[PDB]
Amino acid sequence: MSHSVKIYDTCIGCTQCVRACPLDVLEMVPWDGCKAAQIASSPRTEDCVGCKRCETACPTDFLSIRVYLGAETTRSMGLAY
Amino acid sequence: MTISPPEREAKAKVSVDNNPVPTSFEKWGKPGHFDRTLARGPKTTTWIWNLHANAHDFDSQTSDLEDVSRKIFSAHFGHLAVVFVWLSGMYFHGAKFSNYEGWLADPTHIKPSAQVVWPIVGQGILNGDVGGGFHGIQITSGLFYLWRASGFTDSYQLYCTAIGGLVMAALMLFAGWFHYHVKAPKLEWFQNVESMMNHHLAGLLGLGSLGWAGHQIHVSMPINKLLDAGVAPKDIPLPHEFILEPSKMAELYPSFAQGLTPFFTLNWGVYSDFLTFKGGLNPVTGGLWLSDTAHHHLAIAVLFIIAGHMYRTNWGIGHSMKEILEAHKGPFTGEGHKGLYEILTTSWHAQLAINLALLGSLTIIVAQHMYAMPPYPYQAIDYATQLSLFTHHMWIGGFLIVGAGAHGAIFMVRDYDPAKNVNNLLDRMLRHRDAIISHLNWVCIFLGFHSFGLYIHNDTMRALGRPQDMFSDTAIQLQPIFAQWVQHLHTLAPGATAPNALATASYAFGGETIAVAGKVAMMPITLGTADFMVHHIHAFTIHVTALILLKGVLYARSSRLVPDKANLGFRFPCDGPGRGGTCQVSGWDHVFLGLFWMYNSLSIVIFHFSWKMQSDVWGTVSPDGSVTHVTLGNFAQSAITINGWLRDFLWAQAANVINSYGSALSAYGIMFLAGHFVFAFSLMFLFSGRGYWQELIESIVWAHNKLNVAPAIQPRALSIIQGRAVGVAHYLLGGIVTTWAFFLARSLSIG
Amino acid sequence: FLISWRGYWQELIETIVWAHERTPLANLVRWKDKPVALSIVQARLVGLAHFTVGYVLTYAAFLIASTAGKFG
Amino acid sequence: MTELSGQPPKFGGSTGGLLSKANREEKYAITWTSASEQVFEMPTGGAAIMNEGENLLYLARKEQCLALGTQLRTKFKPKIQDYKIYRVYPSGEVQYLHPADGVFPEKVNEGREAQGTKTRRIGQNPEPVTIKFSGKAPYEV
Amino acid sequence: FLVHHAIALGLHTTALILIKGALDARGSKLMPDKKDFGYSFPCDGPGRGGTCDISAWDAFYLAMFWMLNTLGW
Amino acid sequence: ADDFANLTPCSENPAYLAKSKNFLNTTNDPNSGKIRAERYASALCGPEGYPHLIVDGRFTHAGDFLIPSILFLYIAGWIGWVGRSYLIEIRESKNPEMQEVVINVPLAIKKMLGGFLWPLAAVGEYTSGKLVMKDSEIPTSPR
Amino acid sequence: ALNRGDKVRIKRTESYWYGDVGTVASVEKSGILYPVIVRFDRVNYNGFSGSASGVNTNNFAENELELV
Amino acid sequence: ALYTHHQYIAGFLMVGAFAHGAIFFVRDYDPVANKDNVLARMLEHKEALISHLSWVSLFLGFHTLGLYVHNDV
Ligand code: CLA
Ligand code: CLA
Ligand code: CLA
Ligand code: CLA
Ligand code: CLA
Ligand code: CLA
Ligand SMILES: CCCCCCCCCCCCCCCC(=O)OC[C@H](COP(=O)(O)OC[C@@H](O)CO)OC(=O)CCCCCCCCCCCCCCC
Ligand SMILES: CC1=C(/C=C/C(C)=C/C=C/C(C)=C/C=C/C=C(C)/C=C/C=C(C)/C=C/C2=C(C)CCCC2(C)C)C(C)(C)CCC1
Ligand code: SF4
Ligand code: SF4
Ligand code: SF4
Ligand SMILES: [Cl-]
Repeated sequence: MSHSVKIYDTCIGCTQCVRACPLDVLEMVPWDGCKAAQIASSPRTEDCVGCKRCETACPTDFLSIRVYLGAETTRSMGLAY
Repeated sequence: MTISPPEREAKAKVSVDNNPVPTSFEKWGKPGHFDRTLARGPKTTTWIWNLHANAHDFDSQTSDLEDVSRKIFSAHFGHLAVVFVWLSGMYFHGAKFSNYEGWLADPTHIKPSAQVVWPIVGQGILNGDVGGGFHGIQITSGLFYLWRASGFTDSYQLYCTAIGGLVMAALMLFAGWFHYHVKAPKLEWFQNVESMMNHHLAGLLGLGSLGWAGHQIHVSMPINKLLDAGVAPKDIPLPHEFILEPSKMAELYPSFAQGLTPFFTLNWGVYSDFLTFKGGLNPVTGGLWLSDTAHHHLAIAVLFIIAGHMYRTNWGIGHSMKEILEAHKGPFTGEGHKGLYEILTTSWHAQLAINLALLGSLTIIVAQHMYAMPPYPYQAIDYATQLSLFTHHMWIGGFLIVGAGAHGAIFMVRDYDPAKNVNNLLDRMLRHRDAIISHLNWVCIFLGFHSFGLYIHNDTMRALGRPQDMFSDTAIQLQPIFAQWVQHLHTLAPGATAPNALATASYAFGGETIAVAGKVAMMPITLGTADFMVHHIHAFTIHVTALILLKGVLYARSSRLVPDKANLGFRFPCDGPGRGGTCQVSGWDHVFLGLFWMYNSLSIVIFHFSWKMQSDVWGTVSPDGSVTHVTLGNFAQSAITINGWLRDFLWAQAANVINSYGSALSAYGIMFLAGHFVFAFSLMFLFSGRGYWQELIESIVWAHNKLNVAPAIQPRALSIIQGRAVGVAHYLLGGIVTTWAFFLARSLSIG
Repeated sequence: FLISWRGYWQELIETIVWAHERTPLANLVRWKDKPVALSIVQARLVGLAHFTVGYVLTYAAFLIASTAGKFG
Repeated sequence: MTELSGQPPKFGGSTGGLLSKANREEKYAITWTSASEQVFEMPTGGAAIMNEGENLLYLARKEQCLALGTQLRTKFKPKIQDYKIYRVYPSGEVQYLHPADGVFPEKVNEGREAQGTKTRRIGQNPEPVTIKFSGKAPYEV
Repeated sequence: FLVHHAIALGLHTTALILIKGALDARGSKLMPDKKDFGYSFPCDGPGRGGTCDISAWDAFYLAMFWMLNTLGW
Repeated sequence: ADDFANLTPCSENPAYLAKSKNFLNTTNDPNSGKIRAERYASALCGPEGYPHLIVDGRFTHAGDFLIPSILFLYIAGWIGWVGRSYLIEIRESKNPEMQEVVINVPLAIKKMLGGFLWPLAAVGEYTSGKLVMKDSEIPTSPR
Repeated sequence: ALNRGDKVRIKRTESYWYGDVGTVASVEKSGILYPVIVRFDRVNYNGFSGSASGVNTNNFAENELELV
Repeated sequence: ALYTHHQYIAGFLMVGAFAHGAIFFVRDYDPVANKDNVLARMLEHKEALISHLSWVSLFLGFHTLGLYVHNDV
């Protein structure tokens, strides 16, 4: 199920999305496309709820991290019951 | 270094800073200075709206609790200045633009009027003939009645009151300036809650009613006794002539012959000439007895002055509020009130929530008390004045209550410390808020089904031609048995459980039908199945408003959906479309929904009041005594169905507002249409969303770019929270203005 | 549905879910589908559906009844 | 993963805690070492007391554990950056979740494989008509 | 005359909503990739200023009110 | 010869006369109703006696919509032109936004005064390039 | 070929400033995908709802700019 | 009843027509094959269309409401 979280090559490696994410969906991995030498990654999208905090945080001209809401699970619906 | 007085510490708990904030006009020319985010510069039009949204948010402006307290103190001064200007304008318009003396000479055959419209573009039709050749707008504030009760006779006295009100406003304004800029009290000064409370109970409330009892005994009561006997206002001596001639006071009240000796020697009984306890209403004017009110204010002065001693300040005797709080803790509540004294002395929003709740409740109490115990002369004759004051105090109370919920939520977000609240009342309520809110939800559903559901059942039964299956006094009766029993107990109180009371506290509980002039002042108000149903509707709507607002407060920190909501703030749109969508989780949004539901509740309350008073109370009495009510006692059979409320209440009584054109009440029909318009207008903001409007602004901005007229402050659609604020503000304004026009036109047209 | 948006209802439904899971006798029964608040788009659509049904039925009853009682 | 240790925080109980899901579906655990007995905000409402030494707490959701973790690492005098978050299944199986490779994700780390990476801008996604009657959206290709 | 201009206002505003929705359904500046999100979706979150009722489906939903208003008139 | 046969001049309508002999005073002048009964008599009324206006374009009713149209369009052109020139001038003052919220009263009054020649300045900016900007030099959204 | 203070028009279709012009602030060293840092007078939409302003800087590749 | 019936049906049909035009643009529109034709040229100047629809709606609304309110007062 889960949502989809894509990271595009306009990433500047500021990591603000990872710090904003309240469910630990994102990581920083080494890259060579930007000065910061790091790119955001979404290795745990099965826990992603889709609150869009990462997108709120992204500074690049139109987001370099994009959350497309998809199939809804109890983890993705933020359910505690 | 402005004007520096000596000291004035009086060896007290006073502690001020001599001159913390200097006076200057430069920050006037820099709009947005109080917020760091706005002092930079407006790049989008959002900056503009924010400039108004955070003006009084002193917490987000500075972190010094002392500076916030000083700001609040000086703003209180400025607010009292505004209210003094308003009241002085009221007295000035009564002095130089009202028919108060002509009304005083013949109150029955004239209508209270102030404010003369200037004859232009045809608006001169609004100067309707109120009596004695006077043409103007009829006022429903009831200022003339308060003035006759006070003992006013000449316009020059009202003009002196207006001049004094302007001077008092200047005093409050200067005091605010002086106490924020020059001598600014330290934080330690505001935290003397025992001192403040002793003073407010003793000096503010007690001495106030003491001085007003003095004025009523010396000025109000004798002038009103001479007016009720018909001595005419031109022949009654000035108020001071009773102080200069104690024989004139003894001739009206022989008790004044014995002097102050009955007071000092506890011989109070001889004071029966002006300190009375009759209970009912004045036969000549329909208001309360001014001697009863003087004795009342006297006893209230006594009680409040005495109460102003419980708390401890500098002299050892008294009470420590922290001690009384910490003492109260039981087996169900862990540590009870341990920590409440600390939050009620360092958090402004806590005091504000408590005070807003109690003040709104008190204003509702004031409406419900002033309608049935009319305290002013000739008030009950004027059904417009009565209805207007009732609905006004209702709305004020409801708004204050919604604000109370708001600031409870704000406290929870901003000033809540879990270390200072461990296993106390607040902690345990947060620990079982799920239980609380789920049960309140169930009670709300039970009330909706068992109040409005009764109306739906009755509509369906009557439509099917099955009146015997309806809920009504003539079928399946739902008698308000307990309220009827309490009414009966009230009726039997004088002479029995109230020996020294001559009459009942309020004739709405039962008894004779007190009637002044051709109209009925007050008579018993029977209660039946329709009253049962309306009262349980009231219960339902009040419980739903409480559910919304209490849920807003209890979950402002967190929920199972949003566990870190406290970090998001009191006021924020959402936390994303994720988790299924999290729109309106903030405390602010709960206030936003509670606004609509309080509007719903109070609309029903005032509709109930208007219809019940027009059906079973107000009317014309005959020389034989026959009572023909305004709408012929139609409440019992019509107010039990929704179609009855739509036809016999709304549709029927709307006939005056719609036919008001070409007459003095035409502005009421105009404002009727205007309120409908603004209500409809609000639905655009409430039903839509910011994204569409911003995208449309994109094309409009492109058209501006095409002709090079694009503004540097980029147009941005209203923020989500602002969209809702605009929506709710216009919804409330439109609906309330509609019913304001409806009520005023209907009540002024029925004579 | 149009005015009041979704998160407030999801929190209320969570209180109701807790109320059910802790009420004995009712605890014998459990939902096959987890109760949740209506989605955002679903809310818009359901609110519009009520708006339109009420719109059409109100005006139809008015038109028909007025023209029939008056007979043109 | 193995067994989890730690003392439950001093707490009298709330209505906001675990429900039937915890036993029927899944649960989450957060462990942390504290320097003293200190009060902290319970993500399910109320104030609790963490103990000196090890503390294990069971919560209903991963986001609740992560909110508690941010509170631990941001609101305490000596900051607590020691908390570990696990997913607990009713079979007794425990799954280590956070922080993944022993290092917080905000900072880069070697041995991490990029996922969700797209070697183009947003504006370089294909047109939906070019992919209709597949099952994919322009971000999935 | 007056009701015919009310009718013209209603037709034009309903057409404006529907046409703005259709022409911005592929993308705008708030959502330059909106075609990747389909005709109907909840929103784009509270970021970038806030994006309530961003989809073209929302434009349909808003236009329905104006159609009903026009037909009322 | 027989145009607008469903209307008759207000001086010939009996309903208009019966209503105008009771016209209400508009200001403090007690002859404003008579002034109305005099002035409105020249236009076309109808069965109800209320004057009807003809925006058809014929000059016999040039005062019904043509003259007011000219007046309004002049005033609105003045307003928009002076506001636009104020905006353009301010744009190159290093901080245009602050001067948009805090008005530059000297420049503002100066631009307002020079607004009586706004159609001439409009034509002059059209013939140059100050009025209309080129599309490829304007921001647009994706298609 | 782009130097500091060059006025360049934006050619990125999804860019907020497509069709708008910005000044070049710096050109980062080679090896980077989008080196040209551009500052704009007009802020974009960046920010949480209710925020005062937004971002006025972004990185681009040279072929995504047009020299003015 | 028949007039009201058919007019309401017409309103629903019109709204649905524009809604499915939007759905076309979202799901089926091809820019390369429709390149430079009238269909694509409608998107090319979409800001002009939307802005002039806004202007005609504002024109009509302002002035029809103004005449109505003048007559009412
Ligand atoms: C010549 C008089 C004067 C001068 C120049 C100043 C100067 C200043 N005051 Mg001060 N003050 C004054 C009178 C004055 N005050 C009075 C009479 C009061 C009592 C209410 C106060 C109480 C006070 C407080 C509590 C605070 C200030 C603050 C400030 C500074 C912020 C600038 C500002 O106010 O923004 C511009 C303000 C305006 C343009 C005012 C517009 C009108 C407002 C919006 C509502 C008017 C209500 C009115 C005051 C009530 C009575 C009116 C009634 C009679 C009709 C500033 C340097 C603030 C500060 O410290 O800055 C951080 C602050 O917190 N003053
Ligand atoms: C008996 C002493 C006394 C009295 C009369 C008051 C009265 C008042 N206080 Mg105060 N207070 C006191 C002691 C007193 N306080 C002490 C000791 C403290 C320290 C703990 C405080 C700290 C405190 C705070 C923090 C605040 C108040 C505020 C207020 C006002 C709010 C109530 C109101 O609006 O009602 C109606 C208002 C009026 C009727 C105004 C007329 C009263 C005038 C201004 C004073 C009376 C004149 C003087 C006594 C002489 C006249 C009487 C004499 C001729 C017989 C009010 C006028 C609030 C405020 O600032 O309001 C602006 C506020 O924020 N008080
Ligand atoms: C269920 C308990 C309860 C209830 C029913 C109330 C209800 C009420 N309180 Mg109270 N309060 C409580 C608990 C409660 N309080 C406790 C435990 C404390 C001890 C901390 C206080 C101390 C407190 C004070 C000091 C005052 C009140 C006042 C009031 C009345 C305000 C009416 C109003 O707003 O009109 C208009 C408002 C006024 C006429 C006066 C306003 C006084 C200021 C503006 C508010 C208090 C300022 C605050 C103490 C500042 C310090 C807090 C922090 C910054 C350190 C109201 C009926 C006020 C009052 O007048 O009492 C009669 C007031 O003076 N409360
Ligand atoms: C003693 C009462 C009291 C006190 C002092 C406060 C104090 C405060 N409130 Mg509160 N509140 C109150 C009553 C009170 N409120 C009531 C009665 C309600 C219910 C409506 C609320 C609900 C509430 C909310 C929802 C919020 C606050 C907020 C705030 C803070 C910001 C002030 C502000 O709004 O900025 C400046 C004030 C304005 C911009 C008001 C102008 C807009 C008004 C509503 C238009 C009304 C129009 C008019 C009445 C009628 C129409 C006429 C028109 C055509 C001219 C501030 C510390 C805000 C906050 O952030 O808290 C920290 C906020 O979110 N309050
Ligand atoms: C007429 C309009 C309307 C109606 C009927 C409702 C209905 C309801 N609202 Mg609501 N609301 C409205 C307008 C309305 N709202 C608007 C405009 C807003 C925006 C401000 C809100 C926002 C709002 C909030 C924030 C909340 C509510 C709440 C509630 C519920 C209260 C509980 C209750 O009354 O028990 C049930 C009553 C009913 C269901 C009414 C209908 C009952 C009929 C008479 C019986 C029907 C018989 C049978 C079932 C028919 C079946 C047909 C068959 C073919 C199957 C209730 C279901 C509160 C709540 O949830 O309380 C628990 C709450 O929190 N409303
Ligand atoms: C009676 C309710 C109402 C009103 C007045 C409006 C008004 C408007 N809508 Mg709207 N709408 C409504 C309900 C309403 N809507 C509802 C319920 C929905 C569904 C949610 C929508 C959804 C909607 C959409 C999606 C769109 C509109 C559009 C428009 C604008 C069309 C242009 C026009 O009418 O000409 C001119 C405008 C008017 C006549 C209205 C302004 C009237 C005021 C009184 C003029 C005078 C200004 C006033 C004096 C300001 C001073 C305030 C001060 C006194 C406090 C217009 C401003 C379209 C648009 O934006 O047009 C470009 C558009 O896209 N509406
Ligand atoms: C007609 C009235 C119908 C209500 C009668 C049944 C009461 C319902 C709840 C029973 C317990 C509450 C009464 C004891 C009051 C009481 O305080 O009991 C005692 C106990 C706490 O008392 P303590 O021993 O802690 O006292 C020390 C205090 O200082 C605590 O700070 O309360 C509780 O156990 C918590 C539950 C109370 C919350 C229950 C309220 C539920 C809302 C119901 C509303 C009914 C409407 C009433 C009309 C006005
Ligand atoms: C007058 C007259 C006449 C004439 C007529 C005419 C000529 C007309 C026409 C008319 C017309 C001409 C009309 C129209 C209408 C239109 C419309 C109604 C539209 C539309 C569209 C839509 C709705 C949609 C679209 C779309 C989109 C959105 C995108 C994609 C594509 C499509 C298409 C899908 C005659 C001589 C004969 C006779 C006498 C009279
Ligand atoms: S949408 Fe929310 S949960 Fe998903 S990756 Fe972004 S911040 Fe994390
Ligand atoms: S916020 Fe955006 S630019 Fe920054 S690291 Fe995350 S994806 Fe990259
Ligand atoms: S629709 Fe608006 S309020 Fe709702 S989640 Fe989306 S952005 Fe937030
Ligand atoms: Cl009925």
